[PDB]
Amino acid sequence: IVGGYTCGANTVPYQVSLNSGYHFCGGSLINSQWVVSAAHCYKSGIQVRLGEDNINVVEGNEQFISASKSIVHPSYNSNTLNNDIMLIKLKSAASLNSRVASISLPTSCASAGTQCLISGWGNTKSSGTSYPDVLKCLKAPILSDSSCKSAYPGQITSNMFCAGYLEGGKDSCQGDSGGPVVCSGKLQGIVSWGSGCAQKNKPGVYTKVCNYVSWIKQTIASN
Ligand SMILES: NC(=[NH2+])c1cc2c(I)cccc2s1
Ligand SMILES: [Ca+2]
Repeated sequence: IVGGYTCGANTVPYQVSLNSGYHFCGGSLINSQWVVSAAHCYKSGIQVRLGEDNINVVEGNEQFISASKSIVHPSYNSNTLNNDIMLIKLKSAASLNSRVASISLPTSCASAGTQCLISGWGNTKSSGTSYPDVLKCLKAPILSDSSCKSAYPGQITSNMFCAGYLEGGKDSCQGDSGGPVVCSGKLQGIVSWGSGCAQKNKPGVYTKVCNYVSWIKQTIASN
């Protein structure tokens, strides 16, 4: 996250870190046994870490659970990143408490202008590499599809939306992939892609979760 701030330990209780020997993507806990993240974060051998704040230090509120299975969306296209969402089932059901909570799925899509909260342990420099050990947060509004489409002509589908600042400066970045974009208490997006980080006229692009709620609900009830 570039131009964001330290969240504070366990203030984003639904945030997850996917680890395959190191942190590689973020994710969201939607219920005791399931996590949603980005399909481009797909890896075999994932361990989900809940109640994290500093990922290099065991502070006492963590739960490390291995995934029993991963389901990438049936129509995910790794070339355009269209339908960049994946569900991960845990081997054991997590113990929810004040530091580990699930986020709710949306009932409808959000409007351009709605302010959202984006969080993750990704890179914090636009030009450079600086990886934080504590969670970073960023408040950013959803942008209109027109400004999203003009920034990225022929690359935006109806399953993607942009959020951020066209002037640059604040944005999600690599290492944040799979993480949550929560607006009004609902998980509305997943960190998917962008052209560099915090660049001017290059906002972040997020998976539009409101379009996958039936697929998520149907898939988790059958697995
Ligand atoms: N501009 C952005 N918000 C992003 C940039 C990236 C990059 I570069 C890699 C992976 C994910 C993301 S999100
Ligand atoms: Ca830790």
